[PDB]
Amino acid sequence: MEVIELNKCTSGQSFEVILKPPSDPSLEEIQKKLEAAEERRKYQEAELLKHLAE
Amino acid sequence: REIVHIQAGQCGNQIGAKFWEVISDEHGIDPTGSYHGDSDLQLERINVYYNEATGNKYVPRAILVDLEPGTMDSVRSGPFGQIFRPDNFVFGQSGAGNNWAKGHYTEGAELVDSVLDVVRKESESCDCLQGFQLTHSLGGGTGSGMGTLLISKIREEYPDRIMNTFSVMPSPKVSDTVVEPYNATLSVHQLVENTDETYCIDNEALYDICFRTLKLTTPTYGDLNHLVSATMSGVTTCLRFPGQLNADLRKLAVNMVPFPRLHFFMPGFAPLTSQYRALTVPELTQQMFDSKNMMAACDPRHGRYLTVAAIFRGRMSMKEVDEQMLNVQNKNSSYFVEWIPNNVKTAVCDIPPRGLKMSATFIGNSTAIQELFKRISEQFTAMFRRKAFLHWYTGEGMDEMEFTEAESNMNDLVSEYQQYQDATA
Amino acid sequence: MRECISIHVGQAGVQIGNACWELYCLEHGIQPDGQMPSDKTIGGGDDSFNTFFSETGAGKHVPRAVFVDLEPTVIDEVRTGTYRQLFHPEQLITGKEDAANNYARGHYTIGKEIIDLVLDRIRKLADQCTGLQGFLVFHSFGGGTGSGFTSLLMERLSVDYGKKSKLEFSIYPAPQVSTAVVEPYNSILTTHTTLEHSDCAFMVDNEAIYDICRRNLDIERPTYTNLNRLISQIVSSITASLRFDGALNVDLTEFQTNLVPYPRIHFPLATYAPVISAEKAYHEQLSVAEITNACFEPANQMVKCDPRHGKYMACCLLYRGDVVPKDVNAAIATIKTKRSIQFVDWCPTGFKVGINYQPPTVVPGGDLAKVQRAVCMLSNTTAIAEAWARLDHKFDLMYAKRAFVHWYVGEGMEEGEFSEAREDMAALEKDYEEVGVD
Amino acid sequence: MYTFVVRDENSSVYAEVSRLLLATGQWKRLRKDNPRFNLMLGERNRLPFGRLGHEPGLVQLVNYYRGADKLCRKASLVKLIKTSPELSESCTWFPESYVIYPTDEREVFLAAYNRRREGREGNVWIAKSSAGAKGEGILISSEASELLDFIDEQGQVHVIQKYLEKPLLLEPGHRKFDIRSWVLVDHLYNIYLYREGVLRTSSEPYNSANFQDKTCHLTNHCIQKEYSKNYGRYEEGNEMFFEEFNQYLMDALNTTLENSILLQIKHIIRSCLMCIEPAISTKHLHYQSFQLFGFDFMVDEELKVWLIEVNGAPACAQKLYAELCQGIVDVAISSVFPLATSIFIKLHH
Ligand SMILES: Nc1nc2c(ncn2[C@@H]2O[C@H](COP(=O)(O)OP(=O)(O)OP(=O)(O)O)[C@@H](O)[C@H]2O)c(=O)[nH]1
Ligand SMILES: Nc1ncnc2c1ncn2[C@@H]1O[C@H](COP(=O)(O)OP(=O)(O)CP(=O)(O)O)[C@@H](O)[C@H]1O
Ligand SMILES: Nc1nc2c(ncn2[C@@H]2O[C@H](COP(=O)(O)OP(=O)(O)O)[C@@H](O)[C@H]2O)c(=O)[nH]1
Ligand SMILES: COc1cccc(-c2cc(NCc3ccc4c(c3)OCO4)nc(N)n2)c1
Ligand SMILES: [Ca+2]
Ligand SMILES: [Ca+2]
Ligand SMILES: [Ca+2]
Ligand SMILES: [Ca+2]
Ligand SMILES: [Mg+2]
Ligand SMILES: [Mg+2]
Ligand SMILES: [Mg+2]
Repeated sequence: MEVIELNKCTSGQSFEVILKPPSDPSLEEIQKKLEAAEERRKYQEAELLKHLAE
Repeated sequence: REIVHIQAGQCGNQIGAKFWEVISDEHGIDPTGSYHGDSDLQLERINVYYNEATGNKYVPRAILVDLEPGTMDSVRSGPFGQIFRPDNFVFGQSGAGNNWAKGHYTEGAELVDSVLDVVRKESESCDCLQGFQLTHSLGGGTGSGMGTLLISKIREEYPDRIMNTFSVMPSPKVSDTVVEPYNATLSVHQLVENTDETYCIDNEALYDICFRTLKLTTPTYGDLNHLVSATMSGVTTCLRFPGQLNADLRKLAVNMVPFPRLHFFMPGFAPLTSQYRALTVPELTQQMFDSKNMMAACDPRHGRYLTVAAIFRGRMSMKEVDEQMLNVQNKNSSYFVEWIPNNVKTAVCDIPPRGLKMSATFIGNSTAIQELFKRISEQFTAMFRRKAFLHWYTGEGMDEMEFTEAESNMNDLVSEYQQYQDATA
Repeated sequence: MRECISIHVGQAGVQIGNACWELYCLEHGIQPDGQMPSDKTIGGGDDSFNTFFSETGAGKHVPRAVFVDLEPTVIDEVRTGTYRQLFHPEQLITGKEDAANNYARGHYTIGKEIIDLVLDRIRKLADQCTGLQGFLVFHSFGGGTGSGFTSLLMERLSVDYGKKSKLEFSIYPAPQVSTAVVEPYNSILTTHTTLEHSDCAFMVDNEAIYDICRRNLDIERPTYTNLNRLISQIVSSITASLRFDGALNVDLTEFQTNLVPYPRIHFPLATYAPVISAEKAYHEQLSVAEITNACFEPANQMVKCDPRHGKYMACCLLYRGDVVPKDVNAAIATIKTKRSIQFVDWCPTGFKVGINYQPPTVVPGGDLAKVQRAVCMLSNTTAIAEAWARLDHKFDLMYAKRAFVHWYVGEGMEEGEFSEAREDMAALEKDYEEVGVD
Repeated sequence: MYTFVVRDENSSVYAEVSRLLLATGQWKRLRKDNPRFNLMLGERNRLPFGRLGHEPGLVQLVNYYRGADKLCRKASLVKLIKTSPELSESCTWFPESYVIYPTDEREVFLAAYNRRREGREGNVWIAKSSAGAKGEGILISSEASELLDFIDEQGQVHVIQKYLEKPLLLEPGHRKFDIRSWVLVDHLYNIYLYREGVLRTSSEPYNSANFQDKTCHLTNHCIQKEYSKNYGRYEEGNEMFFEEFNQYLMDALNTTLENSILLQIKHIIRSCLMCIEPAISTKHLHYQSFQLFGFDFMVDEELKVWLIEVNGAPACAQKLYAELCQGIVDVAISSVFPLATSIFIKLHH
């Protein structure tokens, strides 16, 4: 059970004690998929407004 | 977040009026529109249902519709009659004679445009419009026929706003005409497609309650509307009064409607009133789950609950409500779907309704509501297989196939309800 | 000195942010007006508390914070609150209608109409950062804004700030304090899309805070106020090493280094002791060993699980107030003998420790009693996978019937993002099992 | 009333426990996967322990101890004994045993094997598994390598255990036997031993040189009911209860069952279950556990008791299902969920 890397100061101290040793997507493809879901919405609203026109 | 209220037809306007009587008294506003209350909580969420006007007065955000002036002359006459902005009285003269076709296609179409003009002028003066609510019956002509017509027109102008209704179902025990099953079936199909929440207020249940338990020998439309106004207030308190809920019409819809077409709730209320004995919290909860307190004449035990919501009003132990609510769920856990986890949600508001120190409002989305549609559907076919009374409708332009489809659509709805009643994990 | 910017998203994130910054001020001696009498470097400086506050020519100390809700009711209470003077308006951002507990409405529909603005108000703070470290993002799993908009934000911070660290403080959903049944959906979708954009996330199960508040504060039905002041004490001890002189976890990088060997598995379990009621007029103050061994009772954890039936990968102990290294080793030695603390074979069986001598500061009039010494333990144990399992199960149940799915599709999402996201946590749940069983 | 579910249909014991609880009038059974339960009677493998104790306002209890497999699976049983100071390399009641993989103890085993070959000691041995049911995959040789290749014959792990050459043999018959004891641990880690046990007899006469014989040596209930002529002669079902075994020892050997054996049994039970108490106790957990264990022993001719194994999903003897299952309810269940002498010996600690 070793103690190591003891660093201290006026606010406190720190250390480590060992008990035993071991044995991203684009900008354009985001704001495209934000846009691919915007049109999926406007298509659903168009089918409604088309339905209501019927 | 403002709401726009519409009441159409005789029934729609008289329950609508009682609603404004009730909450206007709860928020402390007098029949003149002048506030004279004791608490600031009465006014914090007053913009939901009231426009603030010159000189400190509050005017309901309400539109009154009928195809004849009879009862809207009576509304203007009633207790809180002069509370309503007079421009919002919109009426024809010929009446609809209990005819869905007249309200939806001929007499009503002539007037619908005028109504939505008032809708627009209330909306334009809305910081952020939250949605609409309608009060109406489904067995007459104006509230049914025209009412569902306006809803279709409102979904066209405001396709992304919530549309909820308080809908009175017709029952023979409280019948005006024999054609009611026709008008109600034609309306239900409209409500299936273009509303987010419909509170099924069955005049059968309202009758049974008024006579069996309240022991009133001969119930009047007034006695049945006392139950409606108390429930309409109980439901609307999640928004009308400041909890520490961030209650939004859309949000509430999201948390109670698992499938778009299955948005027909059974209302309930406790204690049932027409006394002084304080009511225990254990007694409040066991009553609201008993079918005898249901406004929809269906047994909850021949179906299963998709979602539930319980509103408790008054000063009580939020720990005793949690205790006994979670208790009833196990007296009845066979009747809650197991594939929607934690589908029973509870809300509390400190201010009670006038006359009772403690109250509870029950909002249930049960697959047992099909019993109501099966009932309407049988009465419908009983006459339609003989084309009885159809001449009243075919004379206004409709064809038999519009009837066949409307019948088919709700037999479909009933089937959809029983798909999820047998379904398991 | 290197700055860190906090971002609070949705109701839960904002209200918690409010509670944390309240405490930060009490700790650093900052007043509700932004004035720090004990600060002598007027209008500037590179102290360690300057990592979280900036200074104005007039001596004002301003949080490097950004609040954002899609509806104004909650951030309005901040703009009228006790610390109204602390923030300046450009930091508080409000929409008009919220995401209604709908991940799709928060991420796609309402998200895209406000994402550019938020990022602009974020960069108005990073432009005053000499050497920026990264971000600490507060948000709920269940809210539609908390889940939906956060994942959109975290996606574009990884491009507009690709080299900066991002730590999460996430509220895992509990039905005892929640009025929403679709929260399992929202939590799965946000975790899946956020996972490879967060370097380290501390998740707090409201269930655990609730029962802690009930058990050890004897408050019968806790409020959000009860829950948040306790939550911020934990958060406070976790960030204290960034705001104070020290040698451990002085940089958001050290959080991943000391606590996260495999990137996907970056959800450390937090345990905190002691929680004592302020109504208990006076109390037998607990030793070092008593509070340190309390770090292994599941009843003090932020997520209820059983670390005996998992294996550890890393462990920090962050004592606050009045502790000395030798009383800690005394405690640690006694604990190994009586507890089941198994580490993965490819990692040391050790404890990184940090002490700051300032005792825990507590809100005047709060529900927490002042203590002489407290500790927060940060354990990366595989046993936290229990929380994923619970969530994933409730997800399987509803989705098998497609319940509530129409609400998300109607806002633009595709039914496939559901199974795509559920497949991810299927891998995550098995990644944990690979690491912590034989 | 109280709520419970059933997720192990093939469980002989908790079958009557469920039925006896229904007759209470205070317990309601629900479907297998309804989560609003007060009691779970769960599956034997992959029981979802992580899903319990998270239902608001419902105290949950389950009939299994997470972590108990480290005692009820022979490979980990051995590892638990030699690795734990509480039991130790130095363990007098557990046979010499080694875990061998087809971490591994292959040549620590033959080391001890020829130290016995050397000195003419009995180099009796046997290799085992928890995988083979119905007495399948057993092998009692006297030379070392004949089993090591029968071991890697198959792809799963098998322990190698010193076989007990000099067992105590009842008369008339010169027959072998093993003793099964049922122990119940409730939610507070009270160790309750069932006063009734069973001797799972062999009806063969025992033969030292003839380990060819499948049934001369192995005593469990199925290997002598479908592999042996002599099933049922001396006692019904190759099952002798504690009253007869006591009187026989009295008449035959001038001693008692308590003195000669039961004291050692109670010592082994409590020694094993408290070795692991820190790793499985549910004292301060959000859910609580109990579990019925079946402890199997053997007695050599010096009246010394040896532990052979521990079983986690155990079956009872058909005469006592009524008395035992009733005791579970009184102690493990209604102790937590109360209603409107004792058959157990408390092993205190
Ligand atoms: N700990 C804690 N949890 C909260 C708090 N507020 C809300 N929650 C939890 O978060 C969930 C609700 O999410 P919200 O944060 O309110 O939703 P949102 O982020 O504002 O997004 P919207 O859906 O648009 O309103 C519930 O499960 C609550 O339990 C809070 O102040 N503290
Ligand atoms: N070291 C040993 N010496 C002598 N006999 C032994 C022995 N190990 C095992 N046996 C014999 O093997 C028989 C059964 O072995 P074991 O009980 O371990 O298999 P098992 O677990 O599949 C049956 P159950 O599950 O019903 O207890 C015992 O009755 C015992 O007589
Ligand atoms: N509860 C209630 N129902 C009513 C009332 N008036 C009418 N109804 C119902 O509606 C039917 C009559 O429809 P009505 O409202 O007059 O239709 P409309 O006026 O033409 O739109 C009957 O079946 C009644 O049950 C009322 O005041 N209260
Ligand atoms: C015209 O239509 C209206 C007008 C006003 C209110 C409602 C309404 C109330 C309600 N109350 C129960 C409830 C559920 C979840 C909750 C909750 C309260 O508090 C937080 O989470 N539920 C629903 N679905 N609609 C409908
Ligand atoms: Ca005309
Ligand atoms: Ca016009
Ligand atoms: Ca300074
Ligand atoms: Ca990154
Ligand atoms: Mg009429
Ligand atoms: Mg919100
Ligand atoms: Mg076995």
